[PDB]
Order: sequence, then C-alpha cells, then structure tokens
Amino acid sequence: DQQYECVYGKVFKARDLKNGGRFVALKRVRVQTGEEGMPLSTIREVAVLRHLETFEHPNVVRLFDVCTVSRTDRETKLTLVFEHVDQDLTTYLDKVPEPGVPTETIKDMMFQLLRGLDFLHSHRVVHRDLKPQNILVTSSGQIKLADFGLARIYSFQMALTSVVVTLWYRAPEVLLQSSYATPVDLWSVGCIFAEMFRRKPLFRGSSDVDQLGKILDVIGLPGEEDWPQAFHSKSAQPIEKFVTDIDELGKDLLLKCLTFNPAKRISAYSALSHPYF
Amino acid sequence: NRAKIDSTTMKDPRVLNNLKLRELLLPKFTSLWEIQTEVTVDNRTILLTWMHLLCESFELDKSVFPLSVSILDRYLCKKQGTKKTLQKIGAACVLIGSKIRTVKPMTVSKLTYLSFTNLELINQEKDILEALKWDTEAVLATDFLIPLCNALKIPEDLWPQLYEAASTTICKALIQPNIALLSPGLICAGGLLTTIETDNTNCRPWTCYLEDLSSILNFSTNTVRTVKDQVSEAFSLYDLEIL
Repeated sequence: DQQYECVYGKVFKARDLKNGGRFVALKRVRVQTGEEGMPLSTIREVAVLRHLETFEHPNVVRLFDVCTVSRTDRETKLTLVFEHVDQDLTTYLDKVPEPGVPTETIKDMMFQLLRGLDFLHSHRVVHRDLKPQNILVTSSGQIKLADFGLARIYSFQMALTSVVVTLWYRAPEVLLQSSYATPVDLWSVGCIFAEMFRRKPLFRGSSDVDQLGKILDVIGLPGEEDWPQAFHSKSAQPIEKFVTDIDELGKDLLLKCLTFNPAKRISAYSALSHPYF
Repeated sequence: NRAKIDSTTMKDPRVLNNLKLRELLLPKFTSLWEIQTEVTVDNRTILLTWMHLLCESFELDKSVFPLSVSILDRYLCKKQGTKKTLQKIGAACVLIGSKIRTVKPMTVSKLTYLSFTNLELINQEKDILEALKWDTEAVLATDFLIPLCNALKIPEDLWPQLYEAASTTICKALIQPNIALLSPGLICAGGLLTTIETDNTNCRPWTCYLEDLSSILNFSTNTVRTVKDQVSEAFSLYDLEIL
C-alpha cells in the first residue's frame, strides 16, 4: 500500500520500498461492502499460512503481510503480499522447450510438490485447490504451494461442501458428491503429474457428470467394493495412450495417485517413499 | 451436509507430535485476561456461555467455539475491552472462527439481531484481525480428540460417539476460567477420561488410560488425573441462568 509499487481481485507482482527493491507479490483481495466483513477465504488462507510459517517449509509459499487500509471515504481494500516467484507450474510448461521438462526435472518437482503436500497433511491441513496455476516455480526449480484460500484444517465429523478443486483436477469422491478428505490432494496430484509428462490436462471435462467419465474412460471402471450402474464398463485403456513418455516406475506412481477408491490411493508420505524417486 | 469421516493420513500417524509441537507455539497465559482494566473473568465466563450457546443452538462444527474462545483471549491481551463492548467483541470472535472452522458461517445479521450495528461489528472483527495480525487459527483442545483416541488404541468403532460425547464436554468446560490456563492437549485428555466415565460404552476403566496418557502427552500422571477433575468441574459449572 504505502511503500509498495506494483510493476476476487488481481494478482499484481510488486517491489517493496524497504528491502533491496525486492519483489513482494501483491494479491489485492476485494471486500465488497455488503455485510460479512473480511472475505471468508482470505482468512482461512492467511490463517493457515500464519500458523505453519514458523516451520519455513521449503515447498510452501511465504506470506509477508496483510496491508488492509481502512477508508472513511469508500470501502476498505486488502493488500495481501506473499514472496515473489517467477512462474506457476503452468507458465513453466507453456514456455518450456520441446519436449517439455526432462524426466529428471519432472521427477524433482513431483518430489517437492509431494513433499510439501506430505508436510501440509501432517498438520491436518488439506489444501483443497491443487492445480498447475496454484503451484509456483523458483528460478532454480523448486516448488511452492499457493492460493491457500480453500485449504482448511480437517477434523473428524467436520461438515463439508462437496465443492473442492476446479472441475478438471477434482477427485472422483468430490464429483459423486460424496464425502472427502486428504486423498483429495493425492488425486489432484496424479493429474498435475500426468500434466507434466505431457503439458496437457489429463482430464479435461465440461460438467461434473462429464468430468467423471473422461476420468472413467482413462482409469477405467472400479468395482462394487471400490465404489461408494450409471457409467460404462469399458476396459481401462493403457495410460501410455494418455500420458506420453513415462517411466515404468512413474507409471505406477501416477496409477497410485489416480486411483478411484481414495481409501487405497497412496498417501503423500509413502508417495515420497515410492521407487520413482 | 456431508461430514468428514476418517483419514489415517490425518488420524493415525505422528501428528500428536506436531499438535504438541504446535501446541508449544502460543505461550501459556500466566493469568487469564491479565491486562484487563474493566471487564473481568466473571464477565468472560458469562460471555463465553452466551457464545457456547450461539454455536450449540446454531449447530456450528465442534471446533468453532474452542477457537472463538482462543481468538477472544489472544485478542484481549493486546487491546482493551469494555463491558459496554464485550458483547460485540465476543460476537466478532465467533464470526471469524466460524468462517474458519465451519462450513456454515455465522452471518452478521444473525449475530447482531442477537445483541451493536451490523457494521460496527465488521469493524471489531477487523480490529481483531490486524491486532492478531491475521494470525487467528490455533491448536484447539478438540484437535487432540481422535489423535489421542488413536494413540490410546481406543477401538475405532467407538470413535464416533466418543468424539461427539467428549467434544461436547470439552466445549462447556472451556467456558470456565481455570481451564484457560491448561494446555489443549491436557484439556482434551481430561475431557476424554471424564466422558469415558459415562456408560463405559465398551471402554476400559478410565483408570487404564491415565498412565498411558501420561506417556502419550508426557506429563506426570498426577497432572493428568488433576486435569480430568478440573475439566469435569468446569463441565459442571455450566449454567444457562447466569445470562
């Protein structure tokens, strides 16, 4: 706000007056003066970040401040500043030379992104919005989980709204309007995994109903005991047909994350204990 | 509404370990509301039971109240509170806390039409945020409920009721001032034992746990035993009439 120059709101990267022209990314959150105070999310978002900040976990973005300038004239405005990073896992791919990232640069990020995820879960936090747009990439190739405004502390018998993750990266459980939990991040991972080996969203879809099938046409059709007769019974067509250029190990990893029954779907913890690494 | 079931990767591994670690994040209040110059402990208890009631009557999630309590106190360290204002403050707290810990938030209208202006409230909410520096979330007694059950080996089959029955008592207890001095870990342990002592419900004699919990949480068995008493008392002193 006061000493900040910017080169539900726009994500403007900016340079702070204090630090050596440092880059303090600004996320000006808008608070429509209706009747509810600070946006419900811009709170849980900063809440979780402020809570776990003392651990300074490598694979997580760093929040610096929440300006907030009260205005007697018009409504107040929010200046949410984090640490600046060059490109989101998306950009990196749109501009990554052919053929995309190397089986090594790929294996790394997946280890990190999965590492930070493992961390986040240990503190009962479920970041419910994992997508390329929400991952960050340091110029040196490190991962930073971001846009935490969907993440929340998950506790037993907690109430839930089955509206998690952007259509594409949504896990089966959240599409069938059923109950969800942590595996919601592992699935959202498999997707981001496949989407690296081949800079293209493994499960594009138009509706929830459609989003489910596209996913079913790829991973196949689970049994009765892996289901919480609508969709079809087609033989899961080898993934090597959907994700181009993948190791035999990585093969297993993606099929460990993109499992239907979340009760089986590998955990961020052991996923790091997986051979592919 | 769909409600969260188990999730071993959040209920069965080294998490007490971090809960504890993060418990040790916010220093113990040497003396509850030590900085207050106008409102008192007595004032807090009264307000807290009006808040407890706000959540119970509107069925918010169990970890809402314990967090609104948490917010309120951390807030009433930095800034000062007045009786003519406590109502507002306490209300703000819940609002924030519900926004965080609960899927169905406590709308302002529904919280002002129960007291200040629906705007002066928004302010007080804000005044609490920047003061606490948007660092609201915290370790609740409630967060230890399952993890503690897990570690004590309490058979999964009972977790539902135990959680429900204990989370309840821990909430009223939290109303009392003597409890605000204790660690969320202990408070939870106390409330589990307390609760466990109401229709065995297939649980061992509460006895058997005291020594494990001493080992689990790392406290003298005496301390555990005491907090069970302590909690089972604040639980008792619950009294709607005080309003």
